[PDB]
Formats: sequence, C-alpha cells, structure tokens
Amino acid sequence: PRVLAERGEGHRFVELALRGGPGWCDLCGREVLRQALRCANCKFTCHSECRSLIQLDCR
Ligand SMILES: [Zn+2]
Ligand SMILES: [Zn+2]
Repeated sequence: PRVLAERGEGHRFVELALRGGPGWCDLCGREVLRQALRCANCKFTCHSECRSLIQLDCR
C-alpha cells in the first residue's frame, strides 16, 4: 500500500523514480546515478549517500 514514510518524526526522504535518464542531487548540484531521496517536508532530493550529511531534521 502507500509508503507510510510519514511515520518518522524526522526527514521522510521520499525517493524519486529516475525517469529513464539522470536526476540531480539539488543539494550537490551533481547527478544522482542512484534514486535520489526527497524530504518533501522541507529540504531536497539528495543522493542516498548524501543523506548522511544531514544532521538536522525537518525544518
Ligand atoms: Zn548529493
Ligand atoms: Zn524534512
């Protein structure tokens, strides 16, 4: 059923399906070979790996 990512008090990071071509970690400005996760609550669509650099939850 629906991915209840909302369960977390912290960043949801909802993954965006790569449209048959690249996507961009808006955070990095660099292309996301892997499915970028987007915390729709406040931040950006970042590399899965880049999520590590986020030590502060939803604004
Ligand atoms: Zn990144
Ligand atoms: Zn957030």
